[PDB]
Amino acid sequence: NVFQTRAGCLIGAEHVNNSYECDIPIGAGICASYQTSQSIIAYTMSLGAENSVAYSNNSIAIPTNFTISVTTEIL
Amino acid sequence: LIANQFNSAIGKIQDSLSSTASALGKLQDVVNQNAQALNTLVKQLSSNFGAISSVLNDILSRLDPPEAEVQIDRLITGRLQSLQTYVTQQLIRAAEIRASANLAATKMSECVLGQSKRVDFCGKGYHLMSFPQSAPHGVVFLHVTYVPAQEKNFTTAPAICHDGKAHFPREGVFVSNGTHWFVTQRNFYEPQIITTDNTFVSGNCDVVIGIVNNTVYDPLQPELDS
Amino acid sequence: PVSMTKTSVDCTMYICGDSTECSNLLLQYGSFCTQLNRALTGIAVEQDKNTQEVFAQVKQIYKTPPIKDFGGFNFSQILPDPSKPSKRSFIEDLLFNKVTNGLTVLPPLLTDEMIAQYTSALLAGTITSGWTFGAGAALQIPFAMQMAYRFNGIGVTQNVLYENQKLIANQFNSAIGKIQDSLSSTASALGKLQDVVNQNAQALNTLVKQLSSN
Amino acid sequence: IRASANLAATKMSECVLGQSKRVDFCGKGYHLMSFPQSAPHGVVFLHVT
Repeated sequence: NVFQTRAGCLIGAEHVNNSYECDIPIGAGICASYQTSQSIIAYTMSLGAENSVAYSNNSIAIPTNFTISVTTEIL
Repeated sequence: LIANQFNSAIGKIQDSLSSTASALGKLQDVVNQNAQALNTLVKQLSSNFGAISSVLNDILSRLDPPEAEVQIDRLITGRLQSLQTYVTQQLIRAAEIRASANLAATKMSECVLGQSKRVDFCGKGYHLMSFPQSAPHGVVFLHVTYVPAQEKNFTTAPAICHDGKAHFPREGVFVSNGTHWFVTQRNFYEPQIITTDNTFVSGNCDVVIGIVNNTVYDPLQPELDS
Repeated sequence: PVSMTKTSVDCTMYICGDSTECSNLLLQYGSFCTQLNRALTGIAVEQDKNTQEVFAQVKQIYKTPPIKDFGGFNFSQILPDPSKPSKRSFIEDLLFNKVTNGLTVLPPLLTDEMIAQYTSALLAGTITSGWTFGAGAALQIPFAMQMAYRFNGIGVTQNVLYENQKLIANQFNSAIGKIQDSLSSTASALGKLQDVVNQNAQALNTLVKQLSSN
Repeated sequence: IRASANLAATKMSECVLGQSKRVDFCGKGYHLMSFPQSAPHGVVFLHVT
């Protein structure tokens, strides 16, 4: 019921072996969030899915259809 | 097809703005800060700073001047400090906004009145155009960006040679569906027959690494054949 | 330079350490504790929006394939080291070696362990997927070609690359090699970063030393 | 610092994720590509020109 960080001591949250995006930052890559019956979990920050490209000295990948998109940006 | 995507693209923005508040964090932020800046400035007026009261009219009403200056001076040096802290804060924050402003202006110039190639200076992906919109104390852009979607593996080769002479592409690369060989442009598969209009001779086979034997088509020979 | 040290200071115990009589008087001065603790905290969070923006710019952490047949180019210097306990690259290790109350120091949100992963990712996207992976889904493309592309970017026809491949490789591979030695001997080559840390400790010492004046 | 941060952020975007033509913005010479490397509190690029 008590977790220990390289950033400090945490009370009232559960360490989880899983990994997720950072909902609330803590420190040293530990982030806390509220989730499933439900409680507060804290865990190692995740950095997106690990992906590998199939490189090879004679292999290329070419798009064949395309998507327009519209993204906001505020200043 | 592009039309519907663009039309569909805009529509999702309305939803992306109608429901969630987090999108306008930045503008809604700077307004919040100044509120605290003001409130903290206003709240200071009630601090006594060590004098016997906080009301300047009271301290006068209760004392004749000669020791009032002992009291009032305590307020003056108190509040007078409180301003220049607030001012310096505003000055510091002032610079940040302008840094955003000049970035905005440039991000308006290079991204609206033109078309940039500075990747991720106009939203993720290749940039096509951009539309601005008004906003309280700020501006909101709408980058319209092209993004490749559906991809396919292909067996490529940097160069092909046909008569000893090596042939390279003019625009695009060489790909093969496994059986035939095609040259195609480099951002949208569109196989074209490999021909002397697409290529240009240089050197000979045995120097370039990884060249493949093949045959380049000639437009003229069939014409001459007639 | 990218980020300072997320410093913070307890106003109350720094001014009136463990004395209500002192702490009583400070209560007259209103909210100067409230601002400063807000002021510094404002700095602290920014010191992570900083790092989050320089590095966290690729969605998926890529990673190179096991082989290293990149047309002749030896990237062993800059790719991460699995043998080495730390998940870093060789040249990075030089950089780590080259850089040396009432006042807490909040540790940075990201760690050098994680930071190395992004710089592993970007160094994997560029090495393999050309420059596409910035725009969209990463596309593999033989590294020799990517140069041939990038030559067209500077107005030089593809043919000079392939006809000069091996010659370029040694030039490139050699070019990296000088970096190790250039950084190895010239310790002072990182004056910029070293200055940032020095400046901040400079202030803190000045901040502490002020207590000993009446 | 944030000024340097943004300047870094722009470089990592323009100078790494793609290839820029802003002369003398990616190391003296025509720019080819650029790899980044981590560093304490900071970033180091390798502009390949």
